[PDB]
Amino acid sequence: ITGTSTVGVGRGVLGDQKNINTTYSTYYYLQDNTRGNGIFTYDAKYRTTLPGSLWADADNQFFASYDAPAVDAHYYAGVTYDYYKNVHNRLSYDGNNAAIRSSVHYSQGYNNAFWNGSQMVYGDGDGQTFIPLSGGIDVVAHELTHAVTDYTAGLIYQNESGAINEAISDIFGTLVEFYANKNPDWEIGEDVYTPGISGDSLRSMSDPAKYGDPDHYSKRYTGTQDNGGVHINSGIINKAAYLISQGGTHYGVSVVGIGRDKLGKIFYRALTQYLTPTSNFSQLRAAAVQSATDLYGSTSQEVASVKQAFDAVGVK
Ligand SMILES: N[C@@H](CCCC[NH3+])C(=O)O
Ligand SMILES: [Ca+2]
Ligand SMILES: [Ca+2]
Ligand SMILES: [Ca+2]
Ligand SMILES: [Ca+2]
Ligand SMILES: [Zn+2]
Repeated sequence: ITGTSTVGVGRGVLGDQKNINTTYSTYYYLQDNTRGNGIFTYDAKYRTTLPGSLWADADNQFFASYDAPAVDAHYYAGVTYDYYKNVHNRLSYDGNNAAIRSSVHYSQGYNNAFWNGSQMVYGDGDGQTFIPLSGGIDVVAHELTHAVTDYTAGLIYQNESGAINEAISDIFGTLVEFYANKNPDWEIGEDVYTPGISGDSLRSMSDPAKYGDPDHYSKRYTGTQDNGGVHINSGIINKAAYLISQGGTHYGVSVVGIGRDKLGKIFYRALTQYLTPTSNFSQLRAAAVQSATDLYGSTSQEVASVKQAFDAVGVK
């Protein structure tokens, strides 16, 4: 809508207060004009039609329980936009300031979130497996990172290319979580998964095997479930990324950590300059090595650590 840019206040899924950029035209809409072509948040109203209605509020205060998923989808889309712009000089997911659209209250009891090729979509969860999924900054950033991938490497969502696609979303989801710097970790979805169980998550990057996922290429899944294991085999790449950043010894192979900022630079460059729709794990290794070489030099610690990490997870 056309209107006056303003600032509302609300509470997110976890009960935390935050300011949100809104637009006033009769109602206060969840439309943030301060970032690119805008960030727009919609109410799917428990239906599956998308996007639904641009979120309208009478008083610019978003403290109702029903408001909470919208507040977080809107706010965390803004944080993710800021990460890509400030850290990587990327303007929105297409690099041309495309409008970011999100819908909340998708379906009833829907235990997932996704990028549908055009926008973000968040279920409310069933209250036992998940609470509303936009409460997880890593979840929001994971899904928006699929949009970045769509416009860059375009990794096909099946088998090894698909597992790279997934790992890229977990990596940048996590780096956005660290950027915002509120309870950051190397776990995925911990803020919204299983409200009745403390200390668990959907996936772990530091120890993928904790949730049944492979941490070495020898343990890769080659069945047909989950588009050939895209959320399973992502563990192999997540583990490599974790090792590059944090270091460690894994199956007896030692990796010197280079930190999360350099991890982000290396993987962003690989994603945007070297990866292609059909890239496999071996080709990801080559892309990461080339990226680290460009940024830091062939004799650098950074290049050595990329090689060690991929060696540690059995990817040559
Ligand atoms: N995003 C993961 C799991 C999230 C919710 C599981 N019910 C997947 O789609 O496989
Ligand atoms: Ca209100
Ligand atoms: Ca966290
Ligand atoms: Ca996390
Ligand atoms: Ca939990
Ligand atoms: Zn994903």
